[PDB]
Order: sequence, then structure tokens, then C-alpha cells
Amino acid sequence: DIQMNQSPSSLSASLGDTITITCHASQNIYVWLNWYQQKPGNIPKLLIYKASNLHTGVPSRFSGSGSGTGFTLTISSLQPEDIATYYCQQGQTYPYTFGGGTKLEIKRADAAPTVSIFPPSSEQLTSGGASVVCFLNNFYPKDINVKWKIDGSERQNGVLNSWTDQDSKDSTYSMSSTLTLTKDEYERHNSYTCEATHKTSTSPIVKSFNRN
Amino acid sequence: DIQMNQSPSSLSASLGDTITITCHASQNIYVWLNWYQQKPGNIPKLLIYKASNLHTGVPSRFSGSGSGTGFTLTISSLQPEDIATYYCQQGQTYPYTFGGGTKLEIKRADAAPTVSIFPPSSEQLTSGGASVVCFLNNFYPKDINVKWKIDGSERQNGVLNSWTDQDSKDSTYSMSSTLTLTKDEYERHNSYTCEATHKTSTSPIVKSFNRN
Amino acid sequence: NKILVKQSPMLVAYDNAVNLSCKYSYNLFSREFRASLHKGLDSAVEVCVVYGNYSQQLQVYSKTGFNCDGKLGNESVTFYLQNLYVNQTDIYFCKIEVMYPPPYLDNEKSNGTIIHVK
Amino acid sequence: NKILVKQSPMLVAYDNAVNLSCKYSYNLFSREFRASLHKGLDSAVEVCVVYGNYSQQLQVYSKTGFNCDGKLGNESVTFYLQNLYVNQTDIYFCKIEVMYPPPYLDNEKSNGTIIHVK
Amino acid sequence: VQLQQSGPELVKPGTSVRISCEASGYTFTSYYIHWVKQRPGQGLEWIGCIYPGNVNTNYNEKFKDKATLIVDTSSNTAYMQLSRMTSEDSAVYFCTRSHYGLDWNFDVWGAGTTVTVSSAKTTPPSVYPLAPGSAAQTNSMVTLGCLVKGYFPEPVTVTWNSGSLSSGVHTFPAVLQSDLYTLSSSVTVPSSTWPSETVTCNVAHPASSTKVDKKIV
Amino acid sequence: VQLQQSGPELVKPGTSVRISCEASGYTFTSYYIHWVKQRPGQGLEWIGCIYPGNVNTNYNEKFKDKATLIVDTSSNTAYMQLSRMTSEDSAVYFCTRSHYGLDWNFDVWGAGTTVTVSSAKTTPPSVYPLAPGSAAQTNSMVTLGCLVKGYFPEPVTVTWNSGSLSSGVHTFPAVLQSDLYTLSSSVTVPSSTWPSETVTCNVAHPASSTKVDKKIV
Ligand SMILES: *[C@@H]1O[C@H](CO)[C@@H](O)[C@H](O)[C@H]1NC(C)=O
Ligand SMILES: *[C@@H]1O[C@H](CO)[C@@H](O)[C@H](O)[C@H]1NC(C)=O
Ligand SMILES: *[C@@H]1O[C@H](CO)[C@@H](O)[C@H](O)[C@H]1NC(C)=O
Ligand SMILES: *[C@@H]1O[C@H](CO)[C@@H](O)[C@H](O)[C@H]1NC(C)=O
Ligand SMILES: *[C@@H]1O[C@H](CO)[C@@H](O)[C@H](O)[C@H]1NC(C)=O
Ligand SMILES: *[C@@H]1O[C@H](CO)[C@@H](O)[C@H](O)[C@H]1NC(C)=O
Repeated sequence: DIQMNQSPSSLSASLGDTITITCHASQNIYVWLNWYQQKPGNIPKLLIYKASNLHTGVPSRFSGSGSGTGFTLTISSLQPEDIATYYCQQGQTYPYTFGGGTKLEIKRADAAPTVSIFPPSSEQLTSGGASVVCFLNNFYPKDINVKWKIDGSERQNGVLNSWTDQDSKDSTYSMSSTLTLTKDEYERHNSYTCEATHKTSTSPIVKSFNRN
Repeated sequence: DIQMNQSPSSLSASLGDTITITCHASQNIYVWLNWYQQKPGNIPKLLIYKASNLHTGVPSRFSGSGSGTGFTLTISSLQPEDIATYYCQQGQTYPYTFGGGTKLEIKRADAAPTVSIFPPSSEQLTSGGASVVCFLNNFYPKDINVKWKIDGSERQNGVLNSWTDQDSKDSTYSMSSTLTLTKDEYERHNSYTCEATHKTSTSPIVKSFNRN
Repeated sequence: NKILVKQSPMLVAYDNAVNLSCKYSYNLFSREFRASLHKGLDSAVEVCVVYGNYSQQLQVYSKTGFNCDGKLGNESVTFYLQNLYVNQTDIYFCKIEVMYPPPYLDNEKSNGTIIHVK
Repeated sequence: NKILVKQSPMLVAYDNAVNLSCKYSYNLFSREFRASLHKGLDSAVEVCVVYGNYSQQLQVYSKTGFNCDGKLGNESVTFYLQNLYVNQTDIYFCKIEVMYPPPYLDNEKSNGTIIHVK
Repeated sequence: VQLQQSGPELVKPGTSVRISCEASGYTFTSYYIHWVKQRPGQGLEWIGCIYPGNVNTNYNEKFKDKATLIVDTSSNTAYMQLSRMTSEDSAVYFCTRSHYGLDWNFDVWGAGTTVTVSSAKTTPPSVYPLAPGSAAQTNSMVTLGCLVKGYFPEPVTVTWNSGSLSSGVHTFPAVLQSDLYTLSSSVTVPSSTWPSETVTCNVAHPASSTKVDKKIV
Repeated sequence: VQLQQSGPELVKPGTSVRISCEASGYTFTSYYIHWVKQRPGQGLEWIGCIYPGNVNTNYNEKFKDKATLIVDTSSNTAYMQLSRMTSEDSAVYFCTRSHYGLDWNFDVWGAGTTVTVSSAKTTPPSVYPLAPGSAAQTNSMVTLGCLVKGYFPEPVTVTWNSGSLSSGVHTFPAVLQSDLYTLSSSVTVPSSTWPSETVTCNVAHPASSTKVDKKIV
């Protein structure tokens, strides 16, 4: 079948920036190629159909052009609300084929992550376990390192992290880190520390708690 | 459909003469036209098929040529046996169509007609009738005039004639003339004369009979 | 049932263009329809598709790169093919389908029309 | 019964000539047959007729003015059409019939073959 | 490879007769059967053809209604139906064939079937012997004759001495007088042979199944 | 013009499940129903389409055997059968349509049906309340949380105070640890609101029909 080759596999731009994406087709699809928008964990919506034809309801900041083999999507005056991934699909020949998509990140002012540590809940310990959780919220850029320090020593065994997609509302990133130990080995140490280093600081943000 | 236009509607030639017939076609029949021979009161036989193709058994004195719209039949070294009528037919497009035919007469030495008169037969008179018959046989050319003279007067009422086709054996012509009267009016005259004038004589050939 | 289709047996393109008129066995007018022209004995390529829906202006189009134009007319549709190439000389088949009001209606494969582009 | 006929969907004439091969659903060989090529959607004109009869050399011919040549081959016949005119560009249909030994056998109307004479 | 045709038939103006033609000596289903009519004195014209096998037929538009071509693959017979006849139907109809594959011409013809469409009466002939008086229109040899008057329809046959006499015989064409037919035949013989050896002429008229013999005395 | 899709389903490696998609708000027989699969983190690809009306269908050769498109003109339902499943079948399948006459694009999409093809066990989650110690990681305001450990399969839902709390909520994506799932959710609230006003997080796991409520004390 026909091959869809989107250009920027990813792209970061600031508020109001007029970015642009590209989609090249192996062969001639004429003007039968559509563009779609699909926000994080959301359903994909038609943006541009028939090369330059906008879909009812799509703002005019969205434009599209091309014919035959070359195609391009332009979004002028970027809005945080445009944080999403954009796919190009051809509607000329069966089987229909989409592109690889292009990710977008709206660049905002650097931010420090509000760190929060949380001890194992009473109800959990009752089950023989112990999960110390650490929250690192609303920060930018999305670069952040978390080290766990059981007392003074660093620990990496039993640590699971998770990152949320860029906040479409304030354009930040969040992360959670959970250190899961057993009730047994958790009770032999006293101080549990969650440490994070971010561009926002040359000094690590430390949050810790003792068995009191 | 297609039209067949044979040329000589008739033709007389001498023994050994190399005559020729023509057949023009309204439109293009290519090489699909055949020639046929049909002697007096006989069945027609294939002579030439496919323009120049002779049929098995036809002497080589018979030839044929032409294509498209013009066609011609040639018979060299004429034989009395060739006395007949010749038709051209096309076998290219339905409906098939033949020509008008061409009559042929093999010209031979002039001949005088042997005249013969014959009174009403006894058995006929018994029926109230009376037919005097006159034969004029084996003569050439086929031009001949017969007058009936009841006594001295000429009679034309009740006279029926008939001519045979040219003798394919000795190339002559024959004719019969019958004067049909009633027993009544036949018995009131005495001399019945049958008179014929032919190129062969400046003096009429007369044949007559009396009631004795 | 089955709609009927009567089309010219041949059409010689003049100036690399022609007019493909398809005579149908159907309607005075007003239904939702999709008319179609297909080229090839194996009817691969769909040259043009003139869509109609009661009123809403006739919406003609091509996914194959043909400069197609369509004109309606009761029981007929005419495909005005322009810029035809000499190598496009082939048998073209007309197709008609109704999608509303129901039920679905289709045409009995026509005898076709050979377009000779010189 | 019904003999089968498989023919090329298209044939572009080279030097105003082409080779019309007809693939049949029949015999190793030896029967009395009449093969036929017809031009036109209304199959009017019969372009060529290659006759066979067991042995007796294949007898090809045309009543329409075509420079036709025929070559046999088991379950196939090939019509070698020469001096074709550009205005002869059309759909040609192959036809096959057996007249002996009985019974009469005929072919099911083929999909045809568009001959594009440039 | 013979092509037998039906005997002459008389048809009353309005009716329909169906003549036949049976093949014999070749493969019936390997040839077309064409019918052509020849009006007295006129040329011949193509009526229609039929192909025993797939029973396909072809007609000339000049005989679309009358002519109806039928075939009989069992008796190798080809029938021709002429419906609604008129004096324009009176002519001799011929039978012939064409090769199916190589359909180029008609090489085998039937001997024909004369068809009269007259409502006249079938009448046997009255044969009258023609004998010479007291003269000699050709010395050293005599000419005798036979008058066949008032018969219908055609034809009659005229032999001389049961066919033993064939030389010097002239049977003149029949002339139609007041709806009936009259013909005569002449026979020339050596005066040394007659009246010593008896001479008779035989007259046959199948139309009325009459056979006569008249001796010249 | 809505496009309702079936709920998530768990399929054991080898079997065949048939998801659905019912149209409502337009003429079902005036549009094609296309199916496309989107693997987690990957782009989406076209499976096949079906046209309710003449029931004609079109498939992508990459799903010829599995995919079998069925239509239900009564309930305006379009079914998609995925037979013989593997971990390569695990992805979210979308439903969408294309205009039949003007077949240019897909403007209405279903919300999707996540499909897991794992033979693991369905287990309800163990919800654990996260409360702060004797510090303050953001003075004048607190951050509370909820730990949802050891559930299968996905998904679980996490509301705060029966949906009354929606601002300052961060539910982090589930990470799969040793065949099971663990997620956490954080909620930021004014220190003037807690601990005076009570806070609870709601955890729902349809897969095992378990609904839990944990209050942070
Ligand atoms: C086809 O029809 C159009 C009707 O607008 C006409 O203008 C044009 O000349 C026609 N083209 C030809 C000659 O094929
Ligand atoms: C067809 O006509 C109906 C009548 O209003 C309209 O609702 C529908 O959108 C039309 N189809 C299109 C896609 O133009
Ligand atoms: C038909 O002709 C066009 C016009 O030049 C040409 O571009 C195209 O390649 C040809 N068809 C093919 C081989 O696709
Ligand atoms: C057709 O076939 C003949 C076989 O003898 C060959 O010589 C000739 O080149 C062919 N003509 C073409 C190219 O169509
Ligand atoms: C076909 O073959 C047979 C076998 O001898 C022969 O009698 C017949 O004439 C042939 N057909 C023709 C017309 O060549
Ligand atoms: C087709 O072309 C030939 C070759 O010039 C020409 O003679 C003929 O008239 C054309 N076809 C027609 C109109 O019969």
C-alpha cells in the first residue's frame, strides 16, 4: 500500500508560536489526505480533510496544504489547548494509511516540582507490606531525577515511577515514585528520604520522614 | 443489400470463340462472388467460386477474374455444349444476391426449316374439334414467320406457336404451330396451307393438304 | 430489483474529451444516489463518482486523478471527462446506486462504452 | 455444455498488428471446428474464421477485408491481425464451435479483448 | 452427395405448402441449407438458409413472413414453408447447401420443385396422333407427332416407344390456352422404318395419374 | 450523531471476541463503518470497513483472518470479530464512519474499547490512604493521595469526594508490576480546608465489580 511519512516525530514550541508539520506520501494520493488531532488518552478528531479543507468547528489558526506527494499542517498562534499528537492519513486508496504522528509540547516558564513524601499507611502494614510514596508535581521542564535514601544510603530496589502527560491546563508535568518494601525490612531503618534534582535548582529538593 | 449488374444480357458467338461476361457490384464484395451455369430447363452448377477459383471438374477453358467491385467470366474456345445462361452471385454479405444472367447462343451455319403439316386426327374430330399442326424443325437462325392459309385466305385466329431452346447438340431451333378450329368450320374449307419465310429462302416454304 | 443502463457502444474523444451519458431505468427525480464510472474489463479504476441527494447541488469527484464533471437529468447522468490521455482508451462502465430512501438499489452490469481517445 | 474462453483484457497494436490468442476449455486435439473473431459491442462484423477438421491444414479467412492469419494449438487459437487501422480500435470477441463429432458445441460469450490500434 | 426434392404441387391462392429437401451422401450437420426461388424466365433469388446443428436460421427480408425454415436431423430433411401464396409465389424453388465452416458457395443443388398457385382444375390430357397425308416434307424420311391438348397442371412427359426412341425428338414447350395446357412432340424417323415398324408416343400426367399410349397409323 | 462502543474486555490468548459499535443520530445505511486499531503508544492503523446497506465489506491484508466485519441494520450496530488473539491483539480498537457517496474521511469516532489478551487473574485493588506526617511540602496547603495497589485488569477510576473534587488532582498512569497494576492519585487542597473538612477518594474497578472509598485522616 501507500506509505505515510510524517516529519517532526516530536516538537516543542512556545505560546503563540506558528509551528508546522510535514507528511510525505510514497506515491501520488492527489488531494486525498486528512489530518487528525488526538490529545493524551483522548479520541482522534478530524482537523483538515481533502488537503486544505477545514472541518466545521476547527479554528482558523489551523491550516493545511499540499498535493500529490507533499503535504503540510500549520498551526499558527499556538495555544496550550493544542497539546496533542497529530496524524496524517490518506483517503485515496484502500487500504487507508495514517502517519506516525507528531507530538507537540507547549513550552512554558521553568517550574520547581512541589515534592511530597508519604509513609506506609497503617492499613497496609497490617498486610505485611510498606509503600513509601513520593509526589513531584507541577514542574517544567519534564527532566527530573529521584533518588531514595533509606537513612543515608541510596536505594533503587523496589522503586517504581510514573509520569503524567503535559498538563493541558498549565502545561506542566508531574511524577510519582513509590518505594515498596516489606513491613519487616521497613521497620529496621528510621529515616526515609525522597530526593529530586531539577534544572530549577542546583541543590536537591529533599523530603524525608522518620519513624518519629 | 448488394446489387449484381451482369453486362451482356445476351450474346451470340461462334464455335471456338473466346467470349467474355462482366458483373459489376454496387459495393465492395472483395473476392466473394461466384459464377454459375444453368442450361435450358436444367439445374445451375458452380463454375467459379472465390473470383478465380475453378470448381472441381470445370474445364480450363473457363476462367474468372476480379476483385472488389469489378468481376469477369471468360470462356475461351466455345463449344456448343456451353449453350446456357450464366449468373454471378456474391457470397460476402447476407442476403446473398445473384445477377440477371447472360444468355449465350453458339452461332452455326444457316439452315432451312424442314416444314411438316398435319391434319386433324380422326379421334379429335369425333370430339367436335379440329387441330391442324405444322412443324418447322432444325433451322438457323431462329427467325421464322408462319402464316396459315385456309384455301387462299390468311388466317390468324386460333393459332398458337411454340419455340424450343437452341439444340445443344446441333445448335438449331425448332417451332410448332397449331391452328385449332371446330369440326364445323373446318369442314367447310378444303385446302389448308402452312407457310414459312426464313432468311434461308426468298421464296416461302409452303406445305398444304386438301380434304383430298 | 435492478436498474437498467443503456450507454453508447462507442465514443471517439474530440480534443481529448468526451461526454459519457448513462441512460437509467429510474425516477422522475429526488432520492439519495451515487453514480459511478469505472474503467477496465476488470473494472479496477473508478474514474468518477457523481453524488446526489434530492437537492444539495450534485457533488462530482475523482480519486483517480480524472478531470471529471457531472450533469444530472432525471433517468440519466452525463460524465464530462476532460484531459483524457490516449492511453486511457478503454471500456468504461456506468454504475448507479440508491442509498435512500430504502431499500438499497443497484444496476445490472451494462454492455459498457469503449472510449477511443486518439 | 459450454466451452470456456479466456482472452487478454487488452492488446496494444504494434506496427498496426497484434496477436489475438484465445484460450479454450477444450480438447487435446482433433475434431471439426470453426473458430471466430467478432468485432463490436453489438458483435456485428466477423473479422476472421479459422476452420479446422482434424488434419486438413487450418483454413483461415475473412469476408470483411481483414488480413487475417490463424495458428492452432490444442485448447487455443491465435488470430494474427495485420494492417489494422487506427479506427478499428474496439472490443473483439472470440468464438468457438464444434460441428463434428457431435453434438454441436459452443462457447460462453467471453469477457472480450480491447484492441487499441494507435 | 445427392439432394432430393419434393414433386410439383398445385396450391390454391391463399393457402400454405411446405416443400422438402433431404440430404444424403455427406454430414448433414456440417452444412447450411439455402433456399432460392427462380420465377419462369427470370433469374434466381436467395430466400433463406438454415444450419442443421444449432438450428440457427437466416432469412432474406423479401420473404420474411412466407418463408419459415425448418430442419429434420433424423431424416436429413430440410423443409421450406411458404405460407399465404399468390401468383407471385409461382416459380421453381431450388435446394442447395453451403459449407458451414468455409461458407463460400452453393455446390450441390436439388433438381427443384415447380409450384403453381392457380385455382384452375386438374384435367387429364387428350392425346391426338399426328400422321402424314399424301405428301413428304422430307423425302426418304418421315416426321410423326403427338398432340397433347387440354391438360392441367404442368407437367406431362412425352416418350416415344417407351423410351426406345430418343433421337430426332422435339417436345415443344407448353402454351397455356384459356387456363389449360397444350403441347406437341415431333419424332423424325427413316421412311424405311415407318410404317413397317410401329411408332407410339407415351404421355404421362402425374397430376391426374393418367398414362396414355397413342400409336401412329 | 453518536457512536457508542463496547466496554473493555479481557481475552485469554487463543480465543475470539467480537466487539460492537452502535450508531445513533443519522442514517446508518448512508455511511461506511471503518475499524482501526491503536496499540498503546503507537499510531493507529486501518483494519477494515463495512457498508450497511448492500453489506459489502473491505479488509486490510494485515488483518485478513482475525477481522470479520458484521453489520446489524436493526439496532444500527456494527460488530467486529477478532478471532485467534495474541499479545499483538492487545490495543484499543476504535470505531468510525465514512460518508458512502462522498467517501473522503472519518469525522465521527467511537470512544474506543481497550482489549487485553492476558491470561492473568482478575484481582480487585487494595486501596491505601496517603496522609502527611509532621512536615509541609507546600505551606498553607496540603497534598493528600491514594495508593491503588495490585489490581487487574485495567482500568480503575479515581474520584475525590464523589466527584466534587476535580481541581488539583493528578492520577498517575498505572505501572504493571509482576503481572498486576499499581496506581496513585494526588489531590492538592488548601490547608485551611483540611483536616477540618474530610477528604475521600473513590476507587472503582469494573473488571471485578469492586467500589471502594478511603477517607484520609
Ligand atoms: C461535452 O458536453 C459539454 C456540455 O457542457 C459541451 O460543452 C462539450 O463541447 C462536450 N464535449 C465533447 C465535444 O465531447
Ligand atoms: C442529504 O439530505 C439531508 C436533508 O437535509 C441532509 O440531512 C443530509 O446531510 C444530506 N446529505 C449530505 C451529506 O449532504
Ligand atoms: C498514460 O499517459 C500519461 C500522460 O503522459 C502518462 O503520464 C502515464 O504514465 C501513462 N500511463 C501510465 C503508464 O501510468
Ligand atoms: C504476432 O505473432 C507472430 C508469430 O508468427 C510474430 O511473428 C509477430 O511478430 C507478432 N506480431 C505482433 C508483434 O503483434
Ligand atoms: C473433413 O475431413 C473428412 C475426412 O476425410 C473429409 O471427408 C471432409 O471433406 C473434410 N472437410 C473438408 C471440407 O475439408
Ligand atoms: C477506417 O480507416 C480506413 C483506412 O483509411 C478508411 O478507408 C475507412 O473509411 C475507415 N472506416 C470507415 C469510415 O469505413
